[PDB]
Amino acid sequence: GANSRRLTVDDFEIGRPLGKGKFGNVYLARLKESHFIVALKVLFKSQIEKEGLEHQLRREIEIQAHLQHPNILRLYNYFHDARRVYLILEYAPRGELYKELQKSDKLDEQRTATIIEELADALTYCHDKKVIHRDIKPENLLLGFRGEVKIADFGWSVHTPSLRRKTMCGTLDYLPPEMIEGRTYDEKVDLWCIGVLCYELLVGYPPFESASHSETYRRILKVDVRFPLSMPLGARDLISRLLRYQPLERLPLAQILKHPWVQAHSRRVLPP
Amino acid sequence: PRKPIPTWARGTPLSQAIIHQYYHPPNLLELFGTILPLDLEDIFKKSKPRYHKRTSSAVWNSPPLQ
Ligand SMILES: COc1ccc(NC(=O)Nc2ccc3c(c2)C(=O)N([C@@H](C)CO)C[C@H](C)[C@H](CN(C)Cc2ccc4c(c2)OCO4)O3)cc1
Repeated sequence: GANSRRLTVDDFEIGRPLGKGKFGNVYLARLKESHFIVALKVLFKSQIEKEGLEHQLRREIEIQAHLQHPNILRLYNYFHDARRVYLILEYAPRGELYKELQKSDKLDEQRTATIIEELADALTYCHDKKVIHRDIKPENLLLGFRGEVKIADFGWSVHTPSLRRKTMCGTLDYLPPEMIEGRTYDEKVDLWCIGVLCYELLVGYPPFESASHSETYRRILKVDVRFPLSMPLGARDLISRLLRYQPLERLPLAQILKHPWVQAHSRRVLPP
Repeated sequence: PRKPIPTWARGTPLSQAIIHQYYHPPNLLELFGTILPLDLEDIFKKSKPRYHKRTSSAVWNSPPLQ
């Protein structure tokens, strides 16, 4: 139709590399004519094909076509040539949160509470659209122009009308108990991961970290969370309400947003 | 995509362009158009079962946004 557009590499001017990501590099770029600034992520097809994750790329693009949120990194569109798929992405001018954690070790309460509010808002929107994210962790988080968080990558995510799936997803330190047990799970896996993320942002390491894989599994399943002497009570409370073995006991997103510690410390800004 | 970094892509020029874009968001449908459905066969030049076999993942009840 009228809005079926032709997009190719010649529509873009490359500015600079932004870093290596999964299956390829990200570049700052702009549209030659409009000068609209984007991040162009260059995915190597052979790498995706070899790993057999074609279906994940499809999930990203389908989710991106149906969801938009100020704290979700927007995929404006995509195209491909013989060897590469190009994601035309929202540019995140303050870059990777995980680089800004290399700086400080941990984030202060204001920064953390802000991110937590933003993510609970973003995930409310995702869950309402029947999307479970399943990969909330610092390495997935970018920072907008005024530091507003952006969830980067939906590759581990899925649209699920029934909100019930079984695929094992995400990274070791963030696995909920029901995934380790190989059981069917719902959207409340995301609630668990918010808990883990809150801990890691404030402490600088995740709560079940261990030298070994099996020990991590053991600490996750037992919900062996021990809060360092540095952590304020409000954050210990919030995290304790999210990291519950039973999914149905986990603090709902609506209540994360209302949590006194979130309300006290969040300094969230929204773009126009 | 390995080029010398042009002046627009750094320092005050970049910041000021980012500021402009931040406060003057364009019509994104007009700029980028519809996100075309993925044809995995076409993209990877291969037929695999997963390319054709979908779960409920494929059944959207909410509208495409752009
Ligand atoms: C095969 O299936 C898929 C499925 C999904 C995707 N989508 C995808 O790759 N999206 C995406 C978008 C941004 C990303 C990444 C991934 C990525 O590859 N990350 C890694 C490190 C962990 O999976 C997440 C990071 C946040 C990564 C950061 N990059 C390297 C620098 C960067 C800097 C500034 C940016 C920017 C990206 O995009 C907007 O502005 O930014 C691709 C293939």
